[PDB]
Amino acid sequence: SFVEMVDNLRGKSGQGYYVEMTVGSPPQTLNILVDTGSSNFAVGAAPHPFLHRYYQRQLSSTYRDLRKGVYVPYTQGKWEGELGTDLVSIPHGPNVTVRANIAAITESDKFFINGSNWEGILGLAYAEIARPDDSLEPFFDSLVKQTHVPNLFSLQLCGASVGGSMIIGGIDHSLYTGSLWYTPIRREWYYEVIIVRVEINGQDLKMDCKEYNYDKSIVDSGTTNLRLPKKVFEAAVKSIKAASSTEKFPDGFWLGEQLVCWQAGTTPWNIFPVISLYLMGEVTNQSFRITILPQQYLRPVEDVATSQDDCYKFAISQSSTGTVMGAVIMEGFYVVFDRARKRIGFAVSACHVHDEFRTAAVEGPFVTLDMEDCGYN
Ligand SMILES: CC(C)c1cccc(CNC[C@@H](O)[C@@H]2C[C@H](C)CCCCCCCCC(=O)N(C)[C@@H](C)C(=O)N2)c1
Repeated sequence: SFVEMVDNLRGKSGQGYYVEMTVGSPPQTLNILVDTGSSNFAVGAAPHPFLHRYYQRQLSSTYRDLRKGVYVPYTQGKWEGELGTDLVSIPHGPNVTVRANIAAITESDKFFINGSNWEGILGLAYAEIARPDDSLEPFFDSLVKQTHVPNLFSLQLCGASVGGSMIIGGIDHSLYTGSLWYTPIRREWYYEVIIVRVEINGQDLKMDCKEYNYDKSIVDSGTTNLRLPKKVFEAAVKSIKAASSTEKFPDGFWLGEQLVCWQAGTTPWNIFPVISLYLMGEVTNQSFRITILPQQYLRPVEDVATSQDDCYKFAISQSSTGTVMGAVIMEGFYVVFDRARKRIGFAVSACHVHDEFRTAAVEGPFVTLDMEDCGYN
């Protein structure tokens, strides 16, 4: 009965995707950000300027203090709080309740977003990257251990304000078209994968494939942009600039600072290239590719002034901690986090991104020799 979970996600562009949950007894309702790039389940538990509400431990008869502190420093943003446990349920999810670890956030810095509508975060990655250490069992692990929910979930993140689905315990076939293509989870900490080739408008970037995964490549719904290692970022930007060199953009645009606008409905999509990321496949010397359209990496932003022009931000940025296939990359694709079989699947989503003469795609099989050499050690 996955139909009950279809459309259970909501969000605002650049502010993540959240799902409704309840914690404690009696049930306290909170919207929680869905993040495959971390492994801690945490909720605001003290007043904060941007919080419409928060978790009140004193009002929960099932709350249990773990008498231990915790803090989590993300690439951007961080919080600290107190560990404990409580009963948790997902209204638009499995019909079960489970006792899970919960970090009550007491202090935070550039974490919560003004008027986002979510008050917590659900880290869906593995125990290896949980704070304070891997002995703090992540929410999904508790769920699978305490119930009969199968060990996998899928995410259908949709663009344009935004919505989507998190299917807990399986794959819902009505949410995608064509075939699902799988890439191995390299190691169970982040959802780490290996990129074996990159092309822009069909042109090979021709880099040592190790550069694509320096120092790792991950699938992260908690990160907005496609983030690339310095060397790859430079090559990609250089290529994208050349392709769109018939227009002029502030240098701040390419740094993800300044935004660019065009007369409503005149965005020159054709001048921006498609980006193909090839991922390691399931059989020997076999890979497959996912093609990204500019409608994905040119994130639409609300016109700070007069909403008369379509404005966008460059959603590709430089990284010093490996490639990050963030939300703009996942949008338009149905992504299966098959923990049980240590693989991540991709297929064209039912809510795929449109373009007049081009289309996002997941295509295979491709032959690719020596893919093992693409992983960084
Ligand atoms: C938690 C540990 C394991 C960790 C340390 C370092 C990197 C990572 C990789 N995943 C990062 C991810 O978990 C982390 C999650 C966010 C703070 C959650 C709150 C904001 C969500 C909506 C705005 C997103 C803007 C954005 O792209 N951010 C805010 C990137 C930059 C980022 O950081 N995201 C994990």
